[PDB]
Amino acid sequence: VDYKNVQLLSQFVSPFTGCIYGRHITGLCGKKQKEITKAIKRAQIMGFMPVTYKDPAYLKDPKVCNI
Amino acid sequence: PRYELALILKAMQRPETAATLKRTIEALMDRGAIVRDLENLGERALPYRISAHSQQHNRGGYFLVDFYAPTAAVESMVEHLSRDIDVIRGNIVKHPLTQELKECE
Amino acid sequence: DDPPPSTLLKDYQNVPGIEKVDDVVKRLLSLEMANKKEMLKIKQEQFMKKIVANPEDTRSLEARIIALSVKIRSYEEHLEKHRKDKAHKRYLLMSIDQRKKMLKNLRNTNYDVFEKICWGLGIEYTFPPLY
Amino acid sequence: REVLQLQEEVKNFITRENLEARVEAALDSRKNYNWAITREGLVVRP
Amino acid sequence: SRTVVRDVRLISAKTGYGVEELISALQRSWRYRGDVYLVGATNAGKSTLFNTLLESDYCTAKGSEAIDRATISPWPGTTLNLLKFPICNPTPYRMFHWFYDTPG
Amino acid sequence: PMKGRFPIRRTLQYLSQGNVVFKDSVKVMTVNYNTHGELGEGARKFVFFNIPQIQYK
RNA sequence: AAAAUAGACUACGAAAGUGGCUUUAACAUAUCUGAACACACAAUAGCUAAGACCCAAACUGGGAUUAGAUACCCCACUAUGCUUAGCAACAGUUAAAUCAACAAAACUGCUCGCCAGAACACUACGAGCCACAGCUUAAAACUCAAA
Ligand SMILES: [Mg+2]
Ligand SMILES: [Mg+2]
Ligand SMILES: [Mg+2]
Repeated sequence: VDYKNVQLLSQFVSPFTGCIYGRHITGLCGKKQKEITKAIKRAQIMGFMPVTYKDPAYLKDPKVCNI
Repeated sequence: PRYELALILKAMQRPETAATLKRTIEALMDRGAIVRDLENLGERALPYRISAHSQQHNRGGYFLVDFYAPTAAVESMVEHLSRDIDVIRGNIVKHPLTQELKECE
Repeated sequence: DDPPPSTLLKDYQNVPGIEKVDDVVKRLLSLEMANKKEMLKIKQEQFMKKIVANPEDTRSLEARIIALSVKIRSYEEHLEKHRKDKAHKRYLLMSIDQRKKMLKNLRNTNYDVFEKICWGLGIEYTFPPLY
Repeated sequence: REVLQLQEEVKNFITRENLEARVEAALDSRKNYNWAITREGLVVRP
Repeated sequence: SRTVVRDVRLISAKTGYGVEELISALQRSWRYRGDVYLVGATNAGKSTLFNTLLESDYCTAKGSEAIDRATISPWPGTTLNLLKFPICNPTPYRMFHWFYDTPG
Repeated sequence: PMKGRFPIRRTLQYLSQGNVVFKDSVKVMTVNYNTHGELGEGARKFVFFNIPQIQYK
């Protein structure tokens, strides 16, 4: 899980608010949940990922979240 | 150790982008670094408007500079990036490849 | 004194053909481009060669004393800059206490090795106060 | 093996000699670090 | 005006009983400003009190040794050389002067 | 009840059950024993049970 | 300045405590018990010096209200909230009748500290501050058959 892979990290945020999903929604084991969380924050603060919304270019990727 | 510099440069014409890239890599080598690769991720619209050097940016070029630097270099390089006017945002991280995959089986 | 920055890392010092190598790879494989922990490992390896009879045996009391001594040197170097780091102050004071305990045990068990340790690491053993 | 890998790798490093040429080559190339994951755990290359 | 008795305080210079409370009383009021003149009779025990008060926070010490801390001066208009040490003004005079032993 | 393991050791009957009365030559007994190690078990027991009797006599 | 989501996580730290990102240092110890008196921390009161003052706010003023108004609403502004510097443990057991009750199922071993009626009772002979009239500061006797 890399902070530059914004496509993968956008598969774990809310399309309308940009909030990160929890493990009850994502289904990840807690360690990979922590990796995804830290990567998302790193990307957001380093100017790679939007924070208040999901980047529209990635709205049509496979839905891996149970929401 | 091994570091990665993620660089967000100002949306400029090719000669000036080349000049800025040469300048930053020259600074890296001046502070004792061995630059390994330089990769261009592309020119793209910023996720959000970024204010730097009294100018508002909505577009920027993304570059990656892989290098090996002595540990004391990092801080100095950060200061230099704070002074270069063509850089919206530079961040130095420990290279992801050094962090070896944990054995989660 | 610290090891020279040009010294190779402990793990890249016995690899065959390391002397037939380009200068750039030597720099990549030196203490110049590693964090402080490799320099401390090199210090420990040097002291183990200089003091103990069997440098490979690491479970001996003398080995533990040398390791704690290099750790204590690291803590003092750290606290020289972060004067208000109370956690590392606690760690330094504790580590000094256990090194004193190990020195007492070594003195009571092996006096020759005790003298060698005290000379090699520049440690002045002092008897505890009575009250 | 690590040392030999570095023997081969150090050849293609950006020195101060081939600086400008590699800078221009980077400006004439684009790399992509984006890939997607499916519910089947398969990497969907862009 | 006429002689006015402000306080009556029992002390014992040998055991230092009441000396510290005396210092506190002297350093707490507006009216105890200025020079102190330690009058008394011969066997009153003046010298012991002078030695006690000399080695205390009451004195503005510049050195530790009691030889230099106290100075000898001739009494004005006479040749009677007597000891003296400099004292502090009481506390109220910083928010908003010499000691003297006289012949017994 | 009486405190400690094996309180019978602290009874004059046990203390006088000792049968070692040293000749007049013996002045000092030093007893070197190891707290751990099976080979010294008896020695440890010697310290626990019979030293009080030897000293009493 | 302080850190929504993750966090339905329960990790790090001796404790208090720590949850924005990056980088640099960095997370003692191969048996246990053992400090009022040693060294580090930590918290809780109360005063003392200076300093900041957006906002809030005991006290203190002002405005409106029944028929002792709203103690309660509104305005203004203090102390203060801020910033410095100071004053039972440890190892093993679940076998037994577990089992005064109530809590929190009972146990052993080993060590330290502490406990032998009400009574951590009451009382100012006095002492300090004060300076004629007030404030602060106590143990013991004594008594009882209770508590
Ligand atoms: Mg202990
Ligand atoms: Mg206000
Ligand atoms: Mg204890």
